[PDB]
Amino acid sequence: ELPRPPHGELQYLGQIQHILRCGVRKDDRTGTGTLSVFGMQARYSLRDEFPLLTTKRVFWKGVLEELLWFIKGSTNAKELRDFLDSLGFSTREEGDLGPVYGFQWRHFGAEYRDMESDYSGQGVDQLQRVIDTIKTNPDDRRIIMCAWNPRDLPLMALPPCHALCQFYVVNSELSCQLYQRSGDMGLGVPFNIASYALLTYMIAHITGLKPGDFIHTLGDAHIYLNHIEPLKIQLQREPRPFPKLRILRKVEKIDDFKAEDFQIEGYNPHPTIKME
Amino acid sequence: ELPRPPHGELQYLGQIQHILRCGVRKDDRTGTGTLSVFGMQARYSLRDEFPLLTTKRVFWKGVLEELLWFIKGSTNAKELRDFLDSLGFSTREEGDLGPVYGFQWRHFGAEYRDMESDYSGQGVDQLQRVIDTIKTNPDDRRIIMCAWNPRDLPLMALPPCHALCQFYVVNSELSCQLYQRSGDMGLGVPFNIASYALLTYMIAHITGLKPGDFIHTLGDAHIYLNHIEPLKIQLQREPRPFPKLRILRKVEKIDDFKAEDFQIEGYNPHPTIKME
Repeated sequence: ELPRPPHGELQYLGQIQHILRCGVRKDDRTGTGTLSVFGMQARYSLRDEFPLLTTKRVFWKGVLEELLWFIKGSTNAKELRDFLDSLGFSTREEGDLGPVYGFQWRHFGAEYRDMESDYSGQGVDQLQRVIDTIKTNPDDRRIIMCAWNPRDLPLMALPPCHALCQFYVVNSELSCQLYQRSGDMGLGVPFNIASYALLTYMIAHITGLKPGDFIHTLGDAHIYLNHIEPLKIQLQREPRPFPKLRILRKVEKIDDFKAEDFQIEGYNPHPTIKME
Repeated sequence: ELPRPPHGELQYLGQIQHILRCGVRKDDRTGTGTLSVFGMQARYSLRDEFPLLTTKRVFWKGVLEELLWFIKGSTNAKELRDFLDSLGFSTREEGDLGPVYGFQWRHFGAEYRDMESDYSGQGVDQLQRVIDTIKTNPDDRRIIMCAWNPRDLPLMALPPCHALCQFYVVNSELSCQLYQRSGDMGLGVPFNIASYALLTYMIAHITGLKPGDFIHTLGDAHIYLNHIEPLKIQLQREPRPFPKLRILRKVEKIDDFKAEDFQIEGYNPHPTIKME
């Protein structure tokens, strides 16, 4: 879902508990019920640990592979659902998603042609722009990259982003705040926490900084009715110490990171939970 | 600065105290020193009270008059500082600010001509769009309006916003979350709290909802070195009960609110503090 001292995981569990006791019933787009709270934040340190949640096994290899696909700016689904309605027959066969996802991170606003076209120098590269500013002005308060839900792009002019990520630099540490307009607490939030924390380590590595904190803010923080019973069970589990993330080579540019450059260590989560 | 149970004010004072003890030295744009913390949030109820801070007298009449000017979409400064460098001689005489401030709330992206031109139907009206969506789909998670620092608009393509405001509706209550990329804790934050809370009441009134909560999130939350001594003094003051805000007529449209439609009641703040 990345476009579409007390243990830090206690924040997450406390937020689950708060939505369960205090959330109000509210329908999503499809008319499916949620318990919802408006406005929440949590901070997770990245210093010498990596916030892969331990109360359930998080799909780390999937976090990593989806982020690397976003970074590459891909619109080929094969390299890796109402917006599909706006695609032609021929093109959604072959896996062409149109100008969506990492296309906005790397080529925001470029005239789209096809998923095998050459978009070098076309549109705003938000990602490289973030990295260049970290290097030219670390005090900058504008070090911001947004992601859109693909469904929204042709829906209106100036469509609101889904997520905005702000970076912040001080004492040679890089920190990241991700504000998401809505957050599926059971499924999306853990995956997103790992995803933006991983991006934070990648760019700290290339800019020669140290990871600092990851802050997650959310608008409509919600639990799907279906997820209530498994989440109640996850709450009674005790967090284990966060693992470490180790980058195994010196890497010079963002586009040069490969999935096997990363190693997670000392990850001992509780068993997987399947959320509908 | 709107484009450019325990008392809720305790949040604010606690945030001041945290920056004082835990903030790190960081320079702003001009090379002026701050104490800074990355990532902060506070919630203020709007139910039957209005969060005009009481530990110092807040300039309420100024909050009100600036918001009404933004709402009108004005670029005439007379109707009410590095970006001034990009203005011609003739035009910054007569008070023409160019396509800046409420121009983005009411005519985002319209080709600018002059501050007395007629922009009806030109560009995206973010404000009316927020109100129309509250009325057509209250569950919408996309009820978002952004504001830009005028300095940033011609600085780059796709310039990051300064503030994003998200609205949220449930049980016929309207709530608002304002995320600002940087927040001047001494001067801007109190004024902004009152400003977005006032906007929240105005739109709740026109959409027939009730005000709910106002949530303030900030990126780089900072105290100017100069403000440290007066803020230390403000901290030792005890908050008085928040006042009420009373709207004195039934008003049908956003553009129809006049400054004398509002009355603040039972406001008994501590004395004014002048922050440099």
